[PDB]
Amino acid sequence: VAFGSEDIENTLAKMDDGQLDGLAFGAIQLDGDGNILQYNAAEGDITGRDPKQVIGKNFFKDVAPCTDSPEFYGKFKEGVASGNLNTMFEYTFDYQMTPTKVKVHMKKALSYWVFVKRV
Ligand SMILES: *C(=O)/C=C/c1ccc(O)cc1
Repeated sequence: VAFGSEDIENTLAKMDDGQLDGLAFGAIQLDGDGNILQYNAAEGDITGRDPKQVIGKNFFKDVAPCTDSPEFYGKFKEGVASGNLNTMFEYTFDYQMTPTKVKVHMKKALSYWVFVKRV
């Protein structure tokens, strides 16, 4: 599955942990409050977070404070509310990691996905 695929949520709906860990891009699944449900190996490779220990933490409050902004969190919340989350933008991740430019794709699951790749 490619980053930004039109039907990416269909493909990932079928996937187990190892399968998610085999993706070419970082993949995070959040509930509507931003708590982390899933977090793959590729994401940990970008961020330095241990995927096994971030599960259950709040993405916006505790893991990724730099994403607590209108440009990221605000877009998440709008898409949770509208029921149509499917949005793509550039961002920089810089909390407890080397500042790293990424592309982000947020999309509602068949739970909400946050997909990340380096740029
Ligand atoms: C800004 O603080 C971003 C941090 C971050 C982004 C994504 C991750 O998976 C974890 C940390």
